[PDB]
Formats: sequence, structure tokens, C-alpha cells
Amino acid sequence: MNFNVGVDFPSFIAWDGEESFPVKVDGFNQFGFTFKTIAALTAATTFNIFYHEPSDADPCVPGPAIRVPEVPFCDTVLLSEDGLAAVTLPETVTPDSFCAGTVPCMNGQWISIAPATGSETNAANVQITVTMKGATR
Amino acid sequence: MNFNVGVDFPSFIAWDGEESFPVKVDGFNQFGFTFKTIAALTAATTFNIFYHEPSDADPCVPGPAIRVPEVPFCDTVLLSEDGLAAVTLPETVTPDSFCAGTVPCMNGQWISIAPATGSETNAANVQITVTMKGATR
Amino acid sequence: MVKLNCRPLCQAPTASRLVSPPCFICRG
Amino acid sequence: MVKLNCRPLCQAPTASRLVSPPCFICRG
Amino acid sequence: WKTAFYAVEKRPMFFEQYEGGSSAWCVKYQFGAEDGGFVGCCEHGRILQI
Repeated sequence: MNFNVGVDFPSFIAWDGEESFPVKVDGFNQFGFTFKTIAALTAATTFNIFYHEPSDADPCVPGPAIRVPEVPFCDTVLLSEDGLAAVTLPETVTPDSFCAGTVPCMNGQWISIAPATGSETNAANVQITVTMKGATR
Repeated sequence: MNFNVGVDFPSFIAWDGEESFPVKVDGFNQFGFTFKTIAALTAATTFNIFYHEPSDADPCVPGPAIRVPEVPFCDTVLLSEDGLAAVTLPETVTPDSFCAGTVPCMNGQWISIAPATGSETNAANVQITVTMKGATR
Repeated sequence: MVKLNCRPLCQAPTASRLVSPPCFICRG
Repeated sequence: MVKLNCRPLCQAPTASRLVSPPCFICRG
Repeated sequence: WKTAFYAVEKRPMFFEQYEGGSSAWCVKYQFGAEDGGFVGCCEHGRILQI
């Protein structure tokens, strides 16, 4: 008895393994990532996060690819060199479990993920997508 | 305040435009599809649905793909001619327009979608993902 | 048989060419 | 530190104009 | 318009649970009504055009 969960928490391809994809999030108010592997991996992968703004052309083309900053929690207490909240998928993970990342603070209307340097080759076996929670039309 | 909706309604790629990806649905009790357009298309693209089974060579990898027998609703006046279950996005759907669907009754552990005959070259643009919403364990 | 709800995403504003009938009285 | 205050002796007036809804060619 | 155009009502709106074609899990409904309309002497009105 599966409901019409297409609407009411949809989802869209994010990082396919070859090219990123800007996804609109203005649409909703809560969203999150789902990472997946397709085969065995190598040295843990690193992914940088980027945000876009409405380009002055199409008032709906994600603009440039600017990087979302990093914000700490009460005890985040652990800080990268810069801010620029990124993620690192640890290796030794089988294609039978998933990873659930979510940035707490958003800015813009188009989230995007990019394979950080020294990971693209190992990131080619990674499939990332994003799903939202609200409707807020 | 976007919660980590990675866990608690995850999502996975179903169709990137080049190949299918059988996805397990065992751990979840409900699920649904999501369709997205990347460029204006020429025809009402059609898709065939298939369900797999745990292959007895290894009870982790799915077996072959079987066409699923959609059960029609009580007033489904026009039902599947012989293509027991399938889907067909209407023509003249533009990007930034997500689509939703689901089947009423499942019969396996893995779901897969393929570009039905004659609609392949137009299916190389639409992306398809699946969202599941069960825990069951 | 699978349905296809859309409730599409982005929204293009309209613009409008509101008239306010032009100025004249001439008939010939 | 230096709690600068920054305040002037002279000041010109706010020389400004007045647009008023001008000549109505009345659309053609 | 009290003489230019007339409407006719035959039987008002009815709704019903259509018996048959419905299981112990499914229920089918059917409804309808009957109406129509005609023009009287249409020399009682002017229709402005361009």
C-alpha cells in the first residue's frame, strides 16, 4: 500500500558520477542527501558543496557556483582550514548501505556537489541524490 | 533547519539516461518514483517497469528482470493492452517540472525502469529516481 | 496504471500590456 | 580604540528639485 | 432576456452508489441530470461586435 510519495518528499539526481546537477531548493524548506556506492572503493572520497543564486538572465538559472560556508554546532568543535562546509565519504563501504548528509544552514536556491581534488577517480563510483521534506509553495 | 532526511525517506537513482540500476526495496514497505526533465523532448516518452528477484547464485545480487503485472483500479476504463505494467510521461513537459508516480502492488525485492521501445532517444534526457519510506528493521 | 502528478517547479512571472484606450476622437 | 566622532562645521543645503507629472502628449 | 432565451430543466441532479461493478473492497458511484436550452425570438437582443 505505497502512497503517492512522489509528491510529498520527491527527489532529484544530484551527482551521477560524471557531472554535477544544480537542483532547486527554493521550492522547499528541508532537504537532505543520500550517498550510495556502486562498487568497491579506494582512499576515502572528498566532496565540496556549492550554492547558486538566481542568475541575472533566467531569473531561474542557478547562477555561478559559490561555496557554502561551514557553521559549527555546540560542540562541532572541529574545524577545517577554511570554512566551506564539505563532506568526506570514508572508504570501506559496500553497496548495501547508504550515507545521510545534510547541511544545517542553507543560502541560495541551487545546491550542488563536486568531487574534491584527489577524489574524482574514486568518486566516479559514487551516486549522490537529494530529497526534500516540505512543499512551501 | 533542514533535518537529515537522508535517513528517514532516503532516495536513489533509478535512471540516469544511459543505463538502469536495480534498487532493493526490501527494508522499506512503501516507495514512489520521481521524474525530471533536462530538455524539451519530441514525443511522449514511454518506459517499461521490471522487478527482479534474489538470484540463487548469491542472495544479495538481484536476478533477472520480469515485467510486473499491474492490477487495474476499480474504474480503470482503459487498462494495459498486454504490457502488464508501464508508464508514459505526456509530451510537452518542460524542465523545472517534477513528476510523480507509483505502482499499487509490488511483487519482488528490486525495481527497475527501462526506456520502452521507440522512446529511447528521447529518454536520454529524463532522469528518474526512487524514494522509499519504510524501516521494517 | 501509474499516474503523473506534476505541480511543476519554477514560476515565470507574467508581464502585461495593460491598455488604457489610446487617445483620439477623429473619425475622418 | 579610537572612538572617532566625525562631525562638520559647515554644511551646504540639500539643493533638490521637484519633478511634477509633466507634459501629457496623450498616447499616440 | 425574460423572452429572448429559455432554459429547460427536466430532472434534477441525482447521485448514487452504482450497484454492481463494485467489490467488497471497491465502490463505484454514478450521477447525472437532465437540462437544456433554446433561443426564443432572437429579435429581442443586439450583439455588439467590431
